Amino acid sequence: HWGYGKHNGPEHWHKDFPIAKGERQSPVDIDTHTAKYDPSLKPLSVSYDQATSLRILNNGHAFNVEFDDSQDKAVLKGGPLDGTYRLIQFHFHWGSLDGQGSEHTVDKKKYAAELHLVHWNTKYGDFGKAVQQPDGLAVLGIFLKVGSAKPGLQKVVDVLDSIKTKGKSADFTNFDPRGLLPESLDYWTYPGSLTTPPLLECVTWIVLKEPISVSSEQVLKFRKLNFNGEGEPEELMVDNWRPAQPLKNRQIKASFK
Ligand SMILES: NS(=O)(=O)/N=C1\NCc2ccccc2N1
Ligand SMILES: [Zn+2]
Repeated sequence: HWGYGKHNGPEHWHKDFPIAKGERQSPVDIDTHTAKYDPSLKPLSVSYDQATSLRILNNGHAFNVEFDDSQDKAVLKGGPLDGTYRLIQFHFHWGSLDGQGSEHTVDKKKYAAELHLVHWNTKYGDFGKAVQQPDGLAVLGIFLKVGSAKPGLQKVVDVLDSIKTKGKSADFTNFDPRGLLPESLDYWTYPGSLTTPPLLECVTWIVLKEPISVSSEQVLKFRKLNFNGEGEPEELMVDNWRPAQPLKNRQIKASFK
């Protein structure tokens, strides 16, 4: 089954998921000089004050923090988006070393990690129907660099010891995702895909320009997670990122001049 190793990683995914070679795959390199400021982009609106987190799960590929999405609690609106997109989960991608780990790159620069806040378009009723639509999803991507600790991340770091292996979960109520955001909401946007199988081309990507800083100790704890299940040989959960894919017939737009 798919993963990030030499025998099941990104270069192999196309055999089971032919869309891997499609026309709007993600991630991409963001060439900052070619991206064009779009004065038509409406203001972006991140409304996370009523977010209701539920649980944290090691799914064998990353860890997901899951939210109650049965009502408009935590939503993303504005920017390139029409209507309202509900937060369903967030997760990260990260490296074995601080010099890699992000999926998107900025003028070919790799960050140490990348946070994905995944949202679905409420016009389609449920996530499963949304991922059959070209405008079904919006993912807010945030780069992580190593420097000072991010206080709003520490509650995540401290629960990781309880979900070390694939299939383990833990209660994760009362987590506030506002604590994961940088100061600025300046962003780049483009149409793309999920970056893990099934690689569905449903996503409006919104990638923030400003990274958050996390401490070396915080990212080191990500790297102590395991891809394997309990009782199986230990394989550290590191380098769970897909590299940049061809931009093809797309333009990246900037919200800022
Ligand atoms: N890295 S990503 O683009 O968020 N990929 C994702 N997100 C959420 C999801 C849900 C179900 C199946 C696959 C995926 N893949
Ligand atoms: Zn992701």
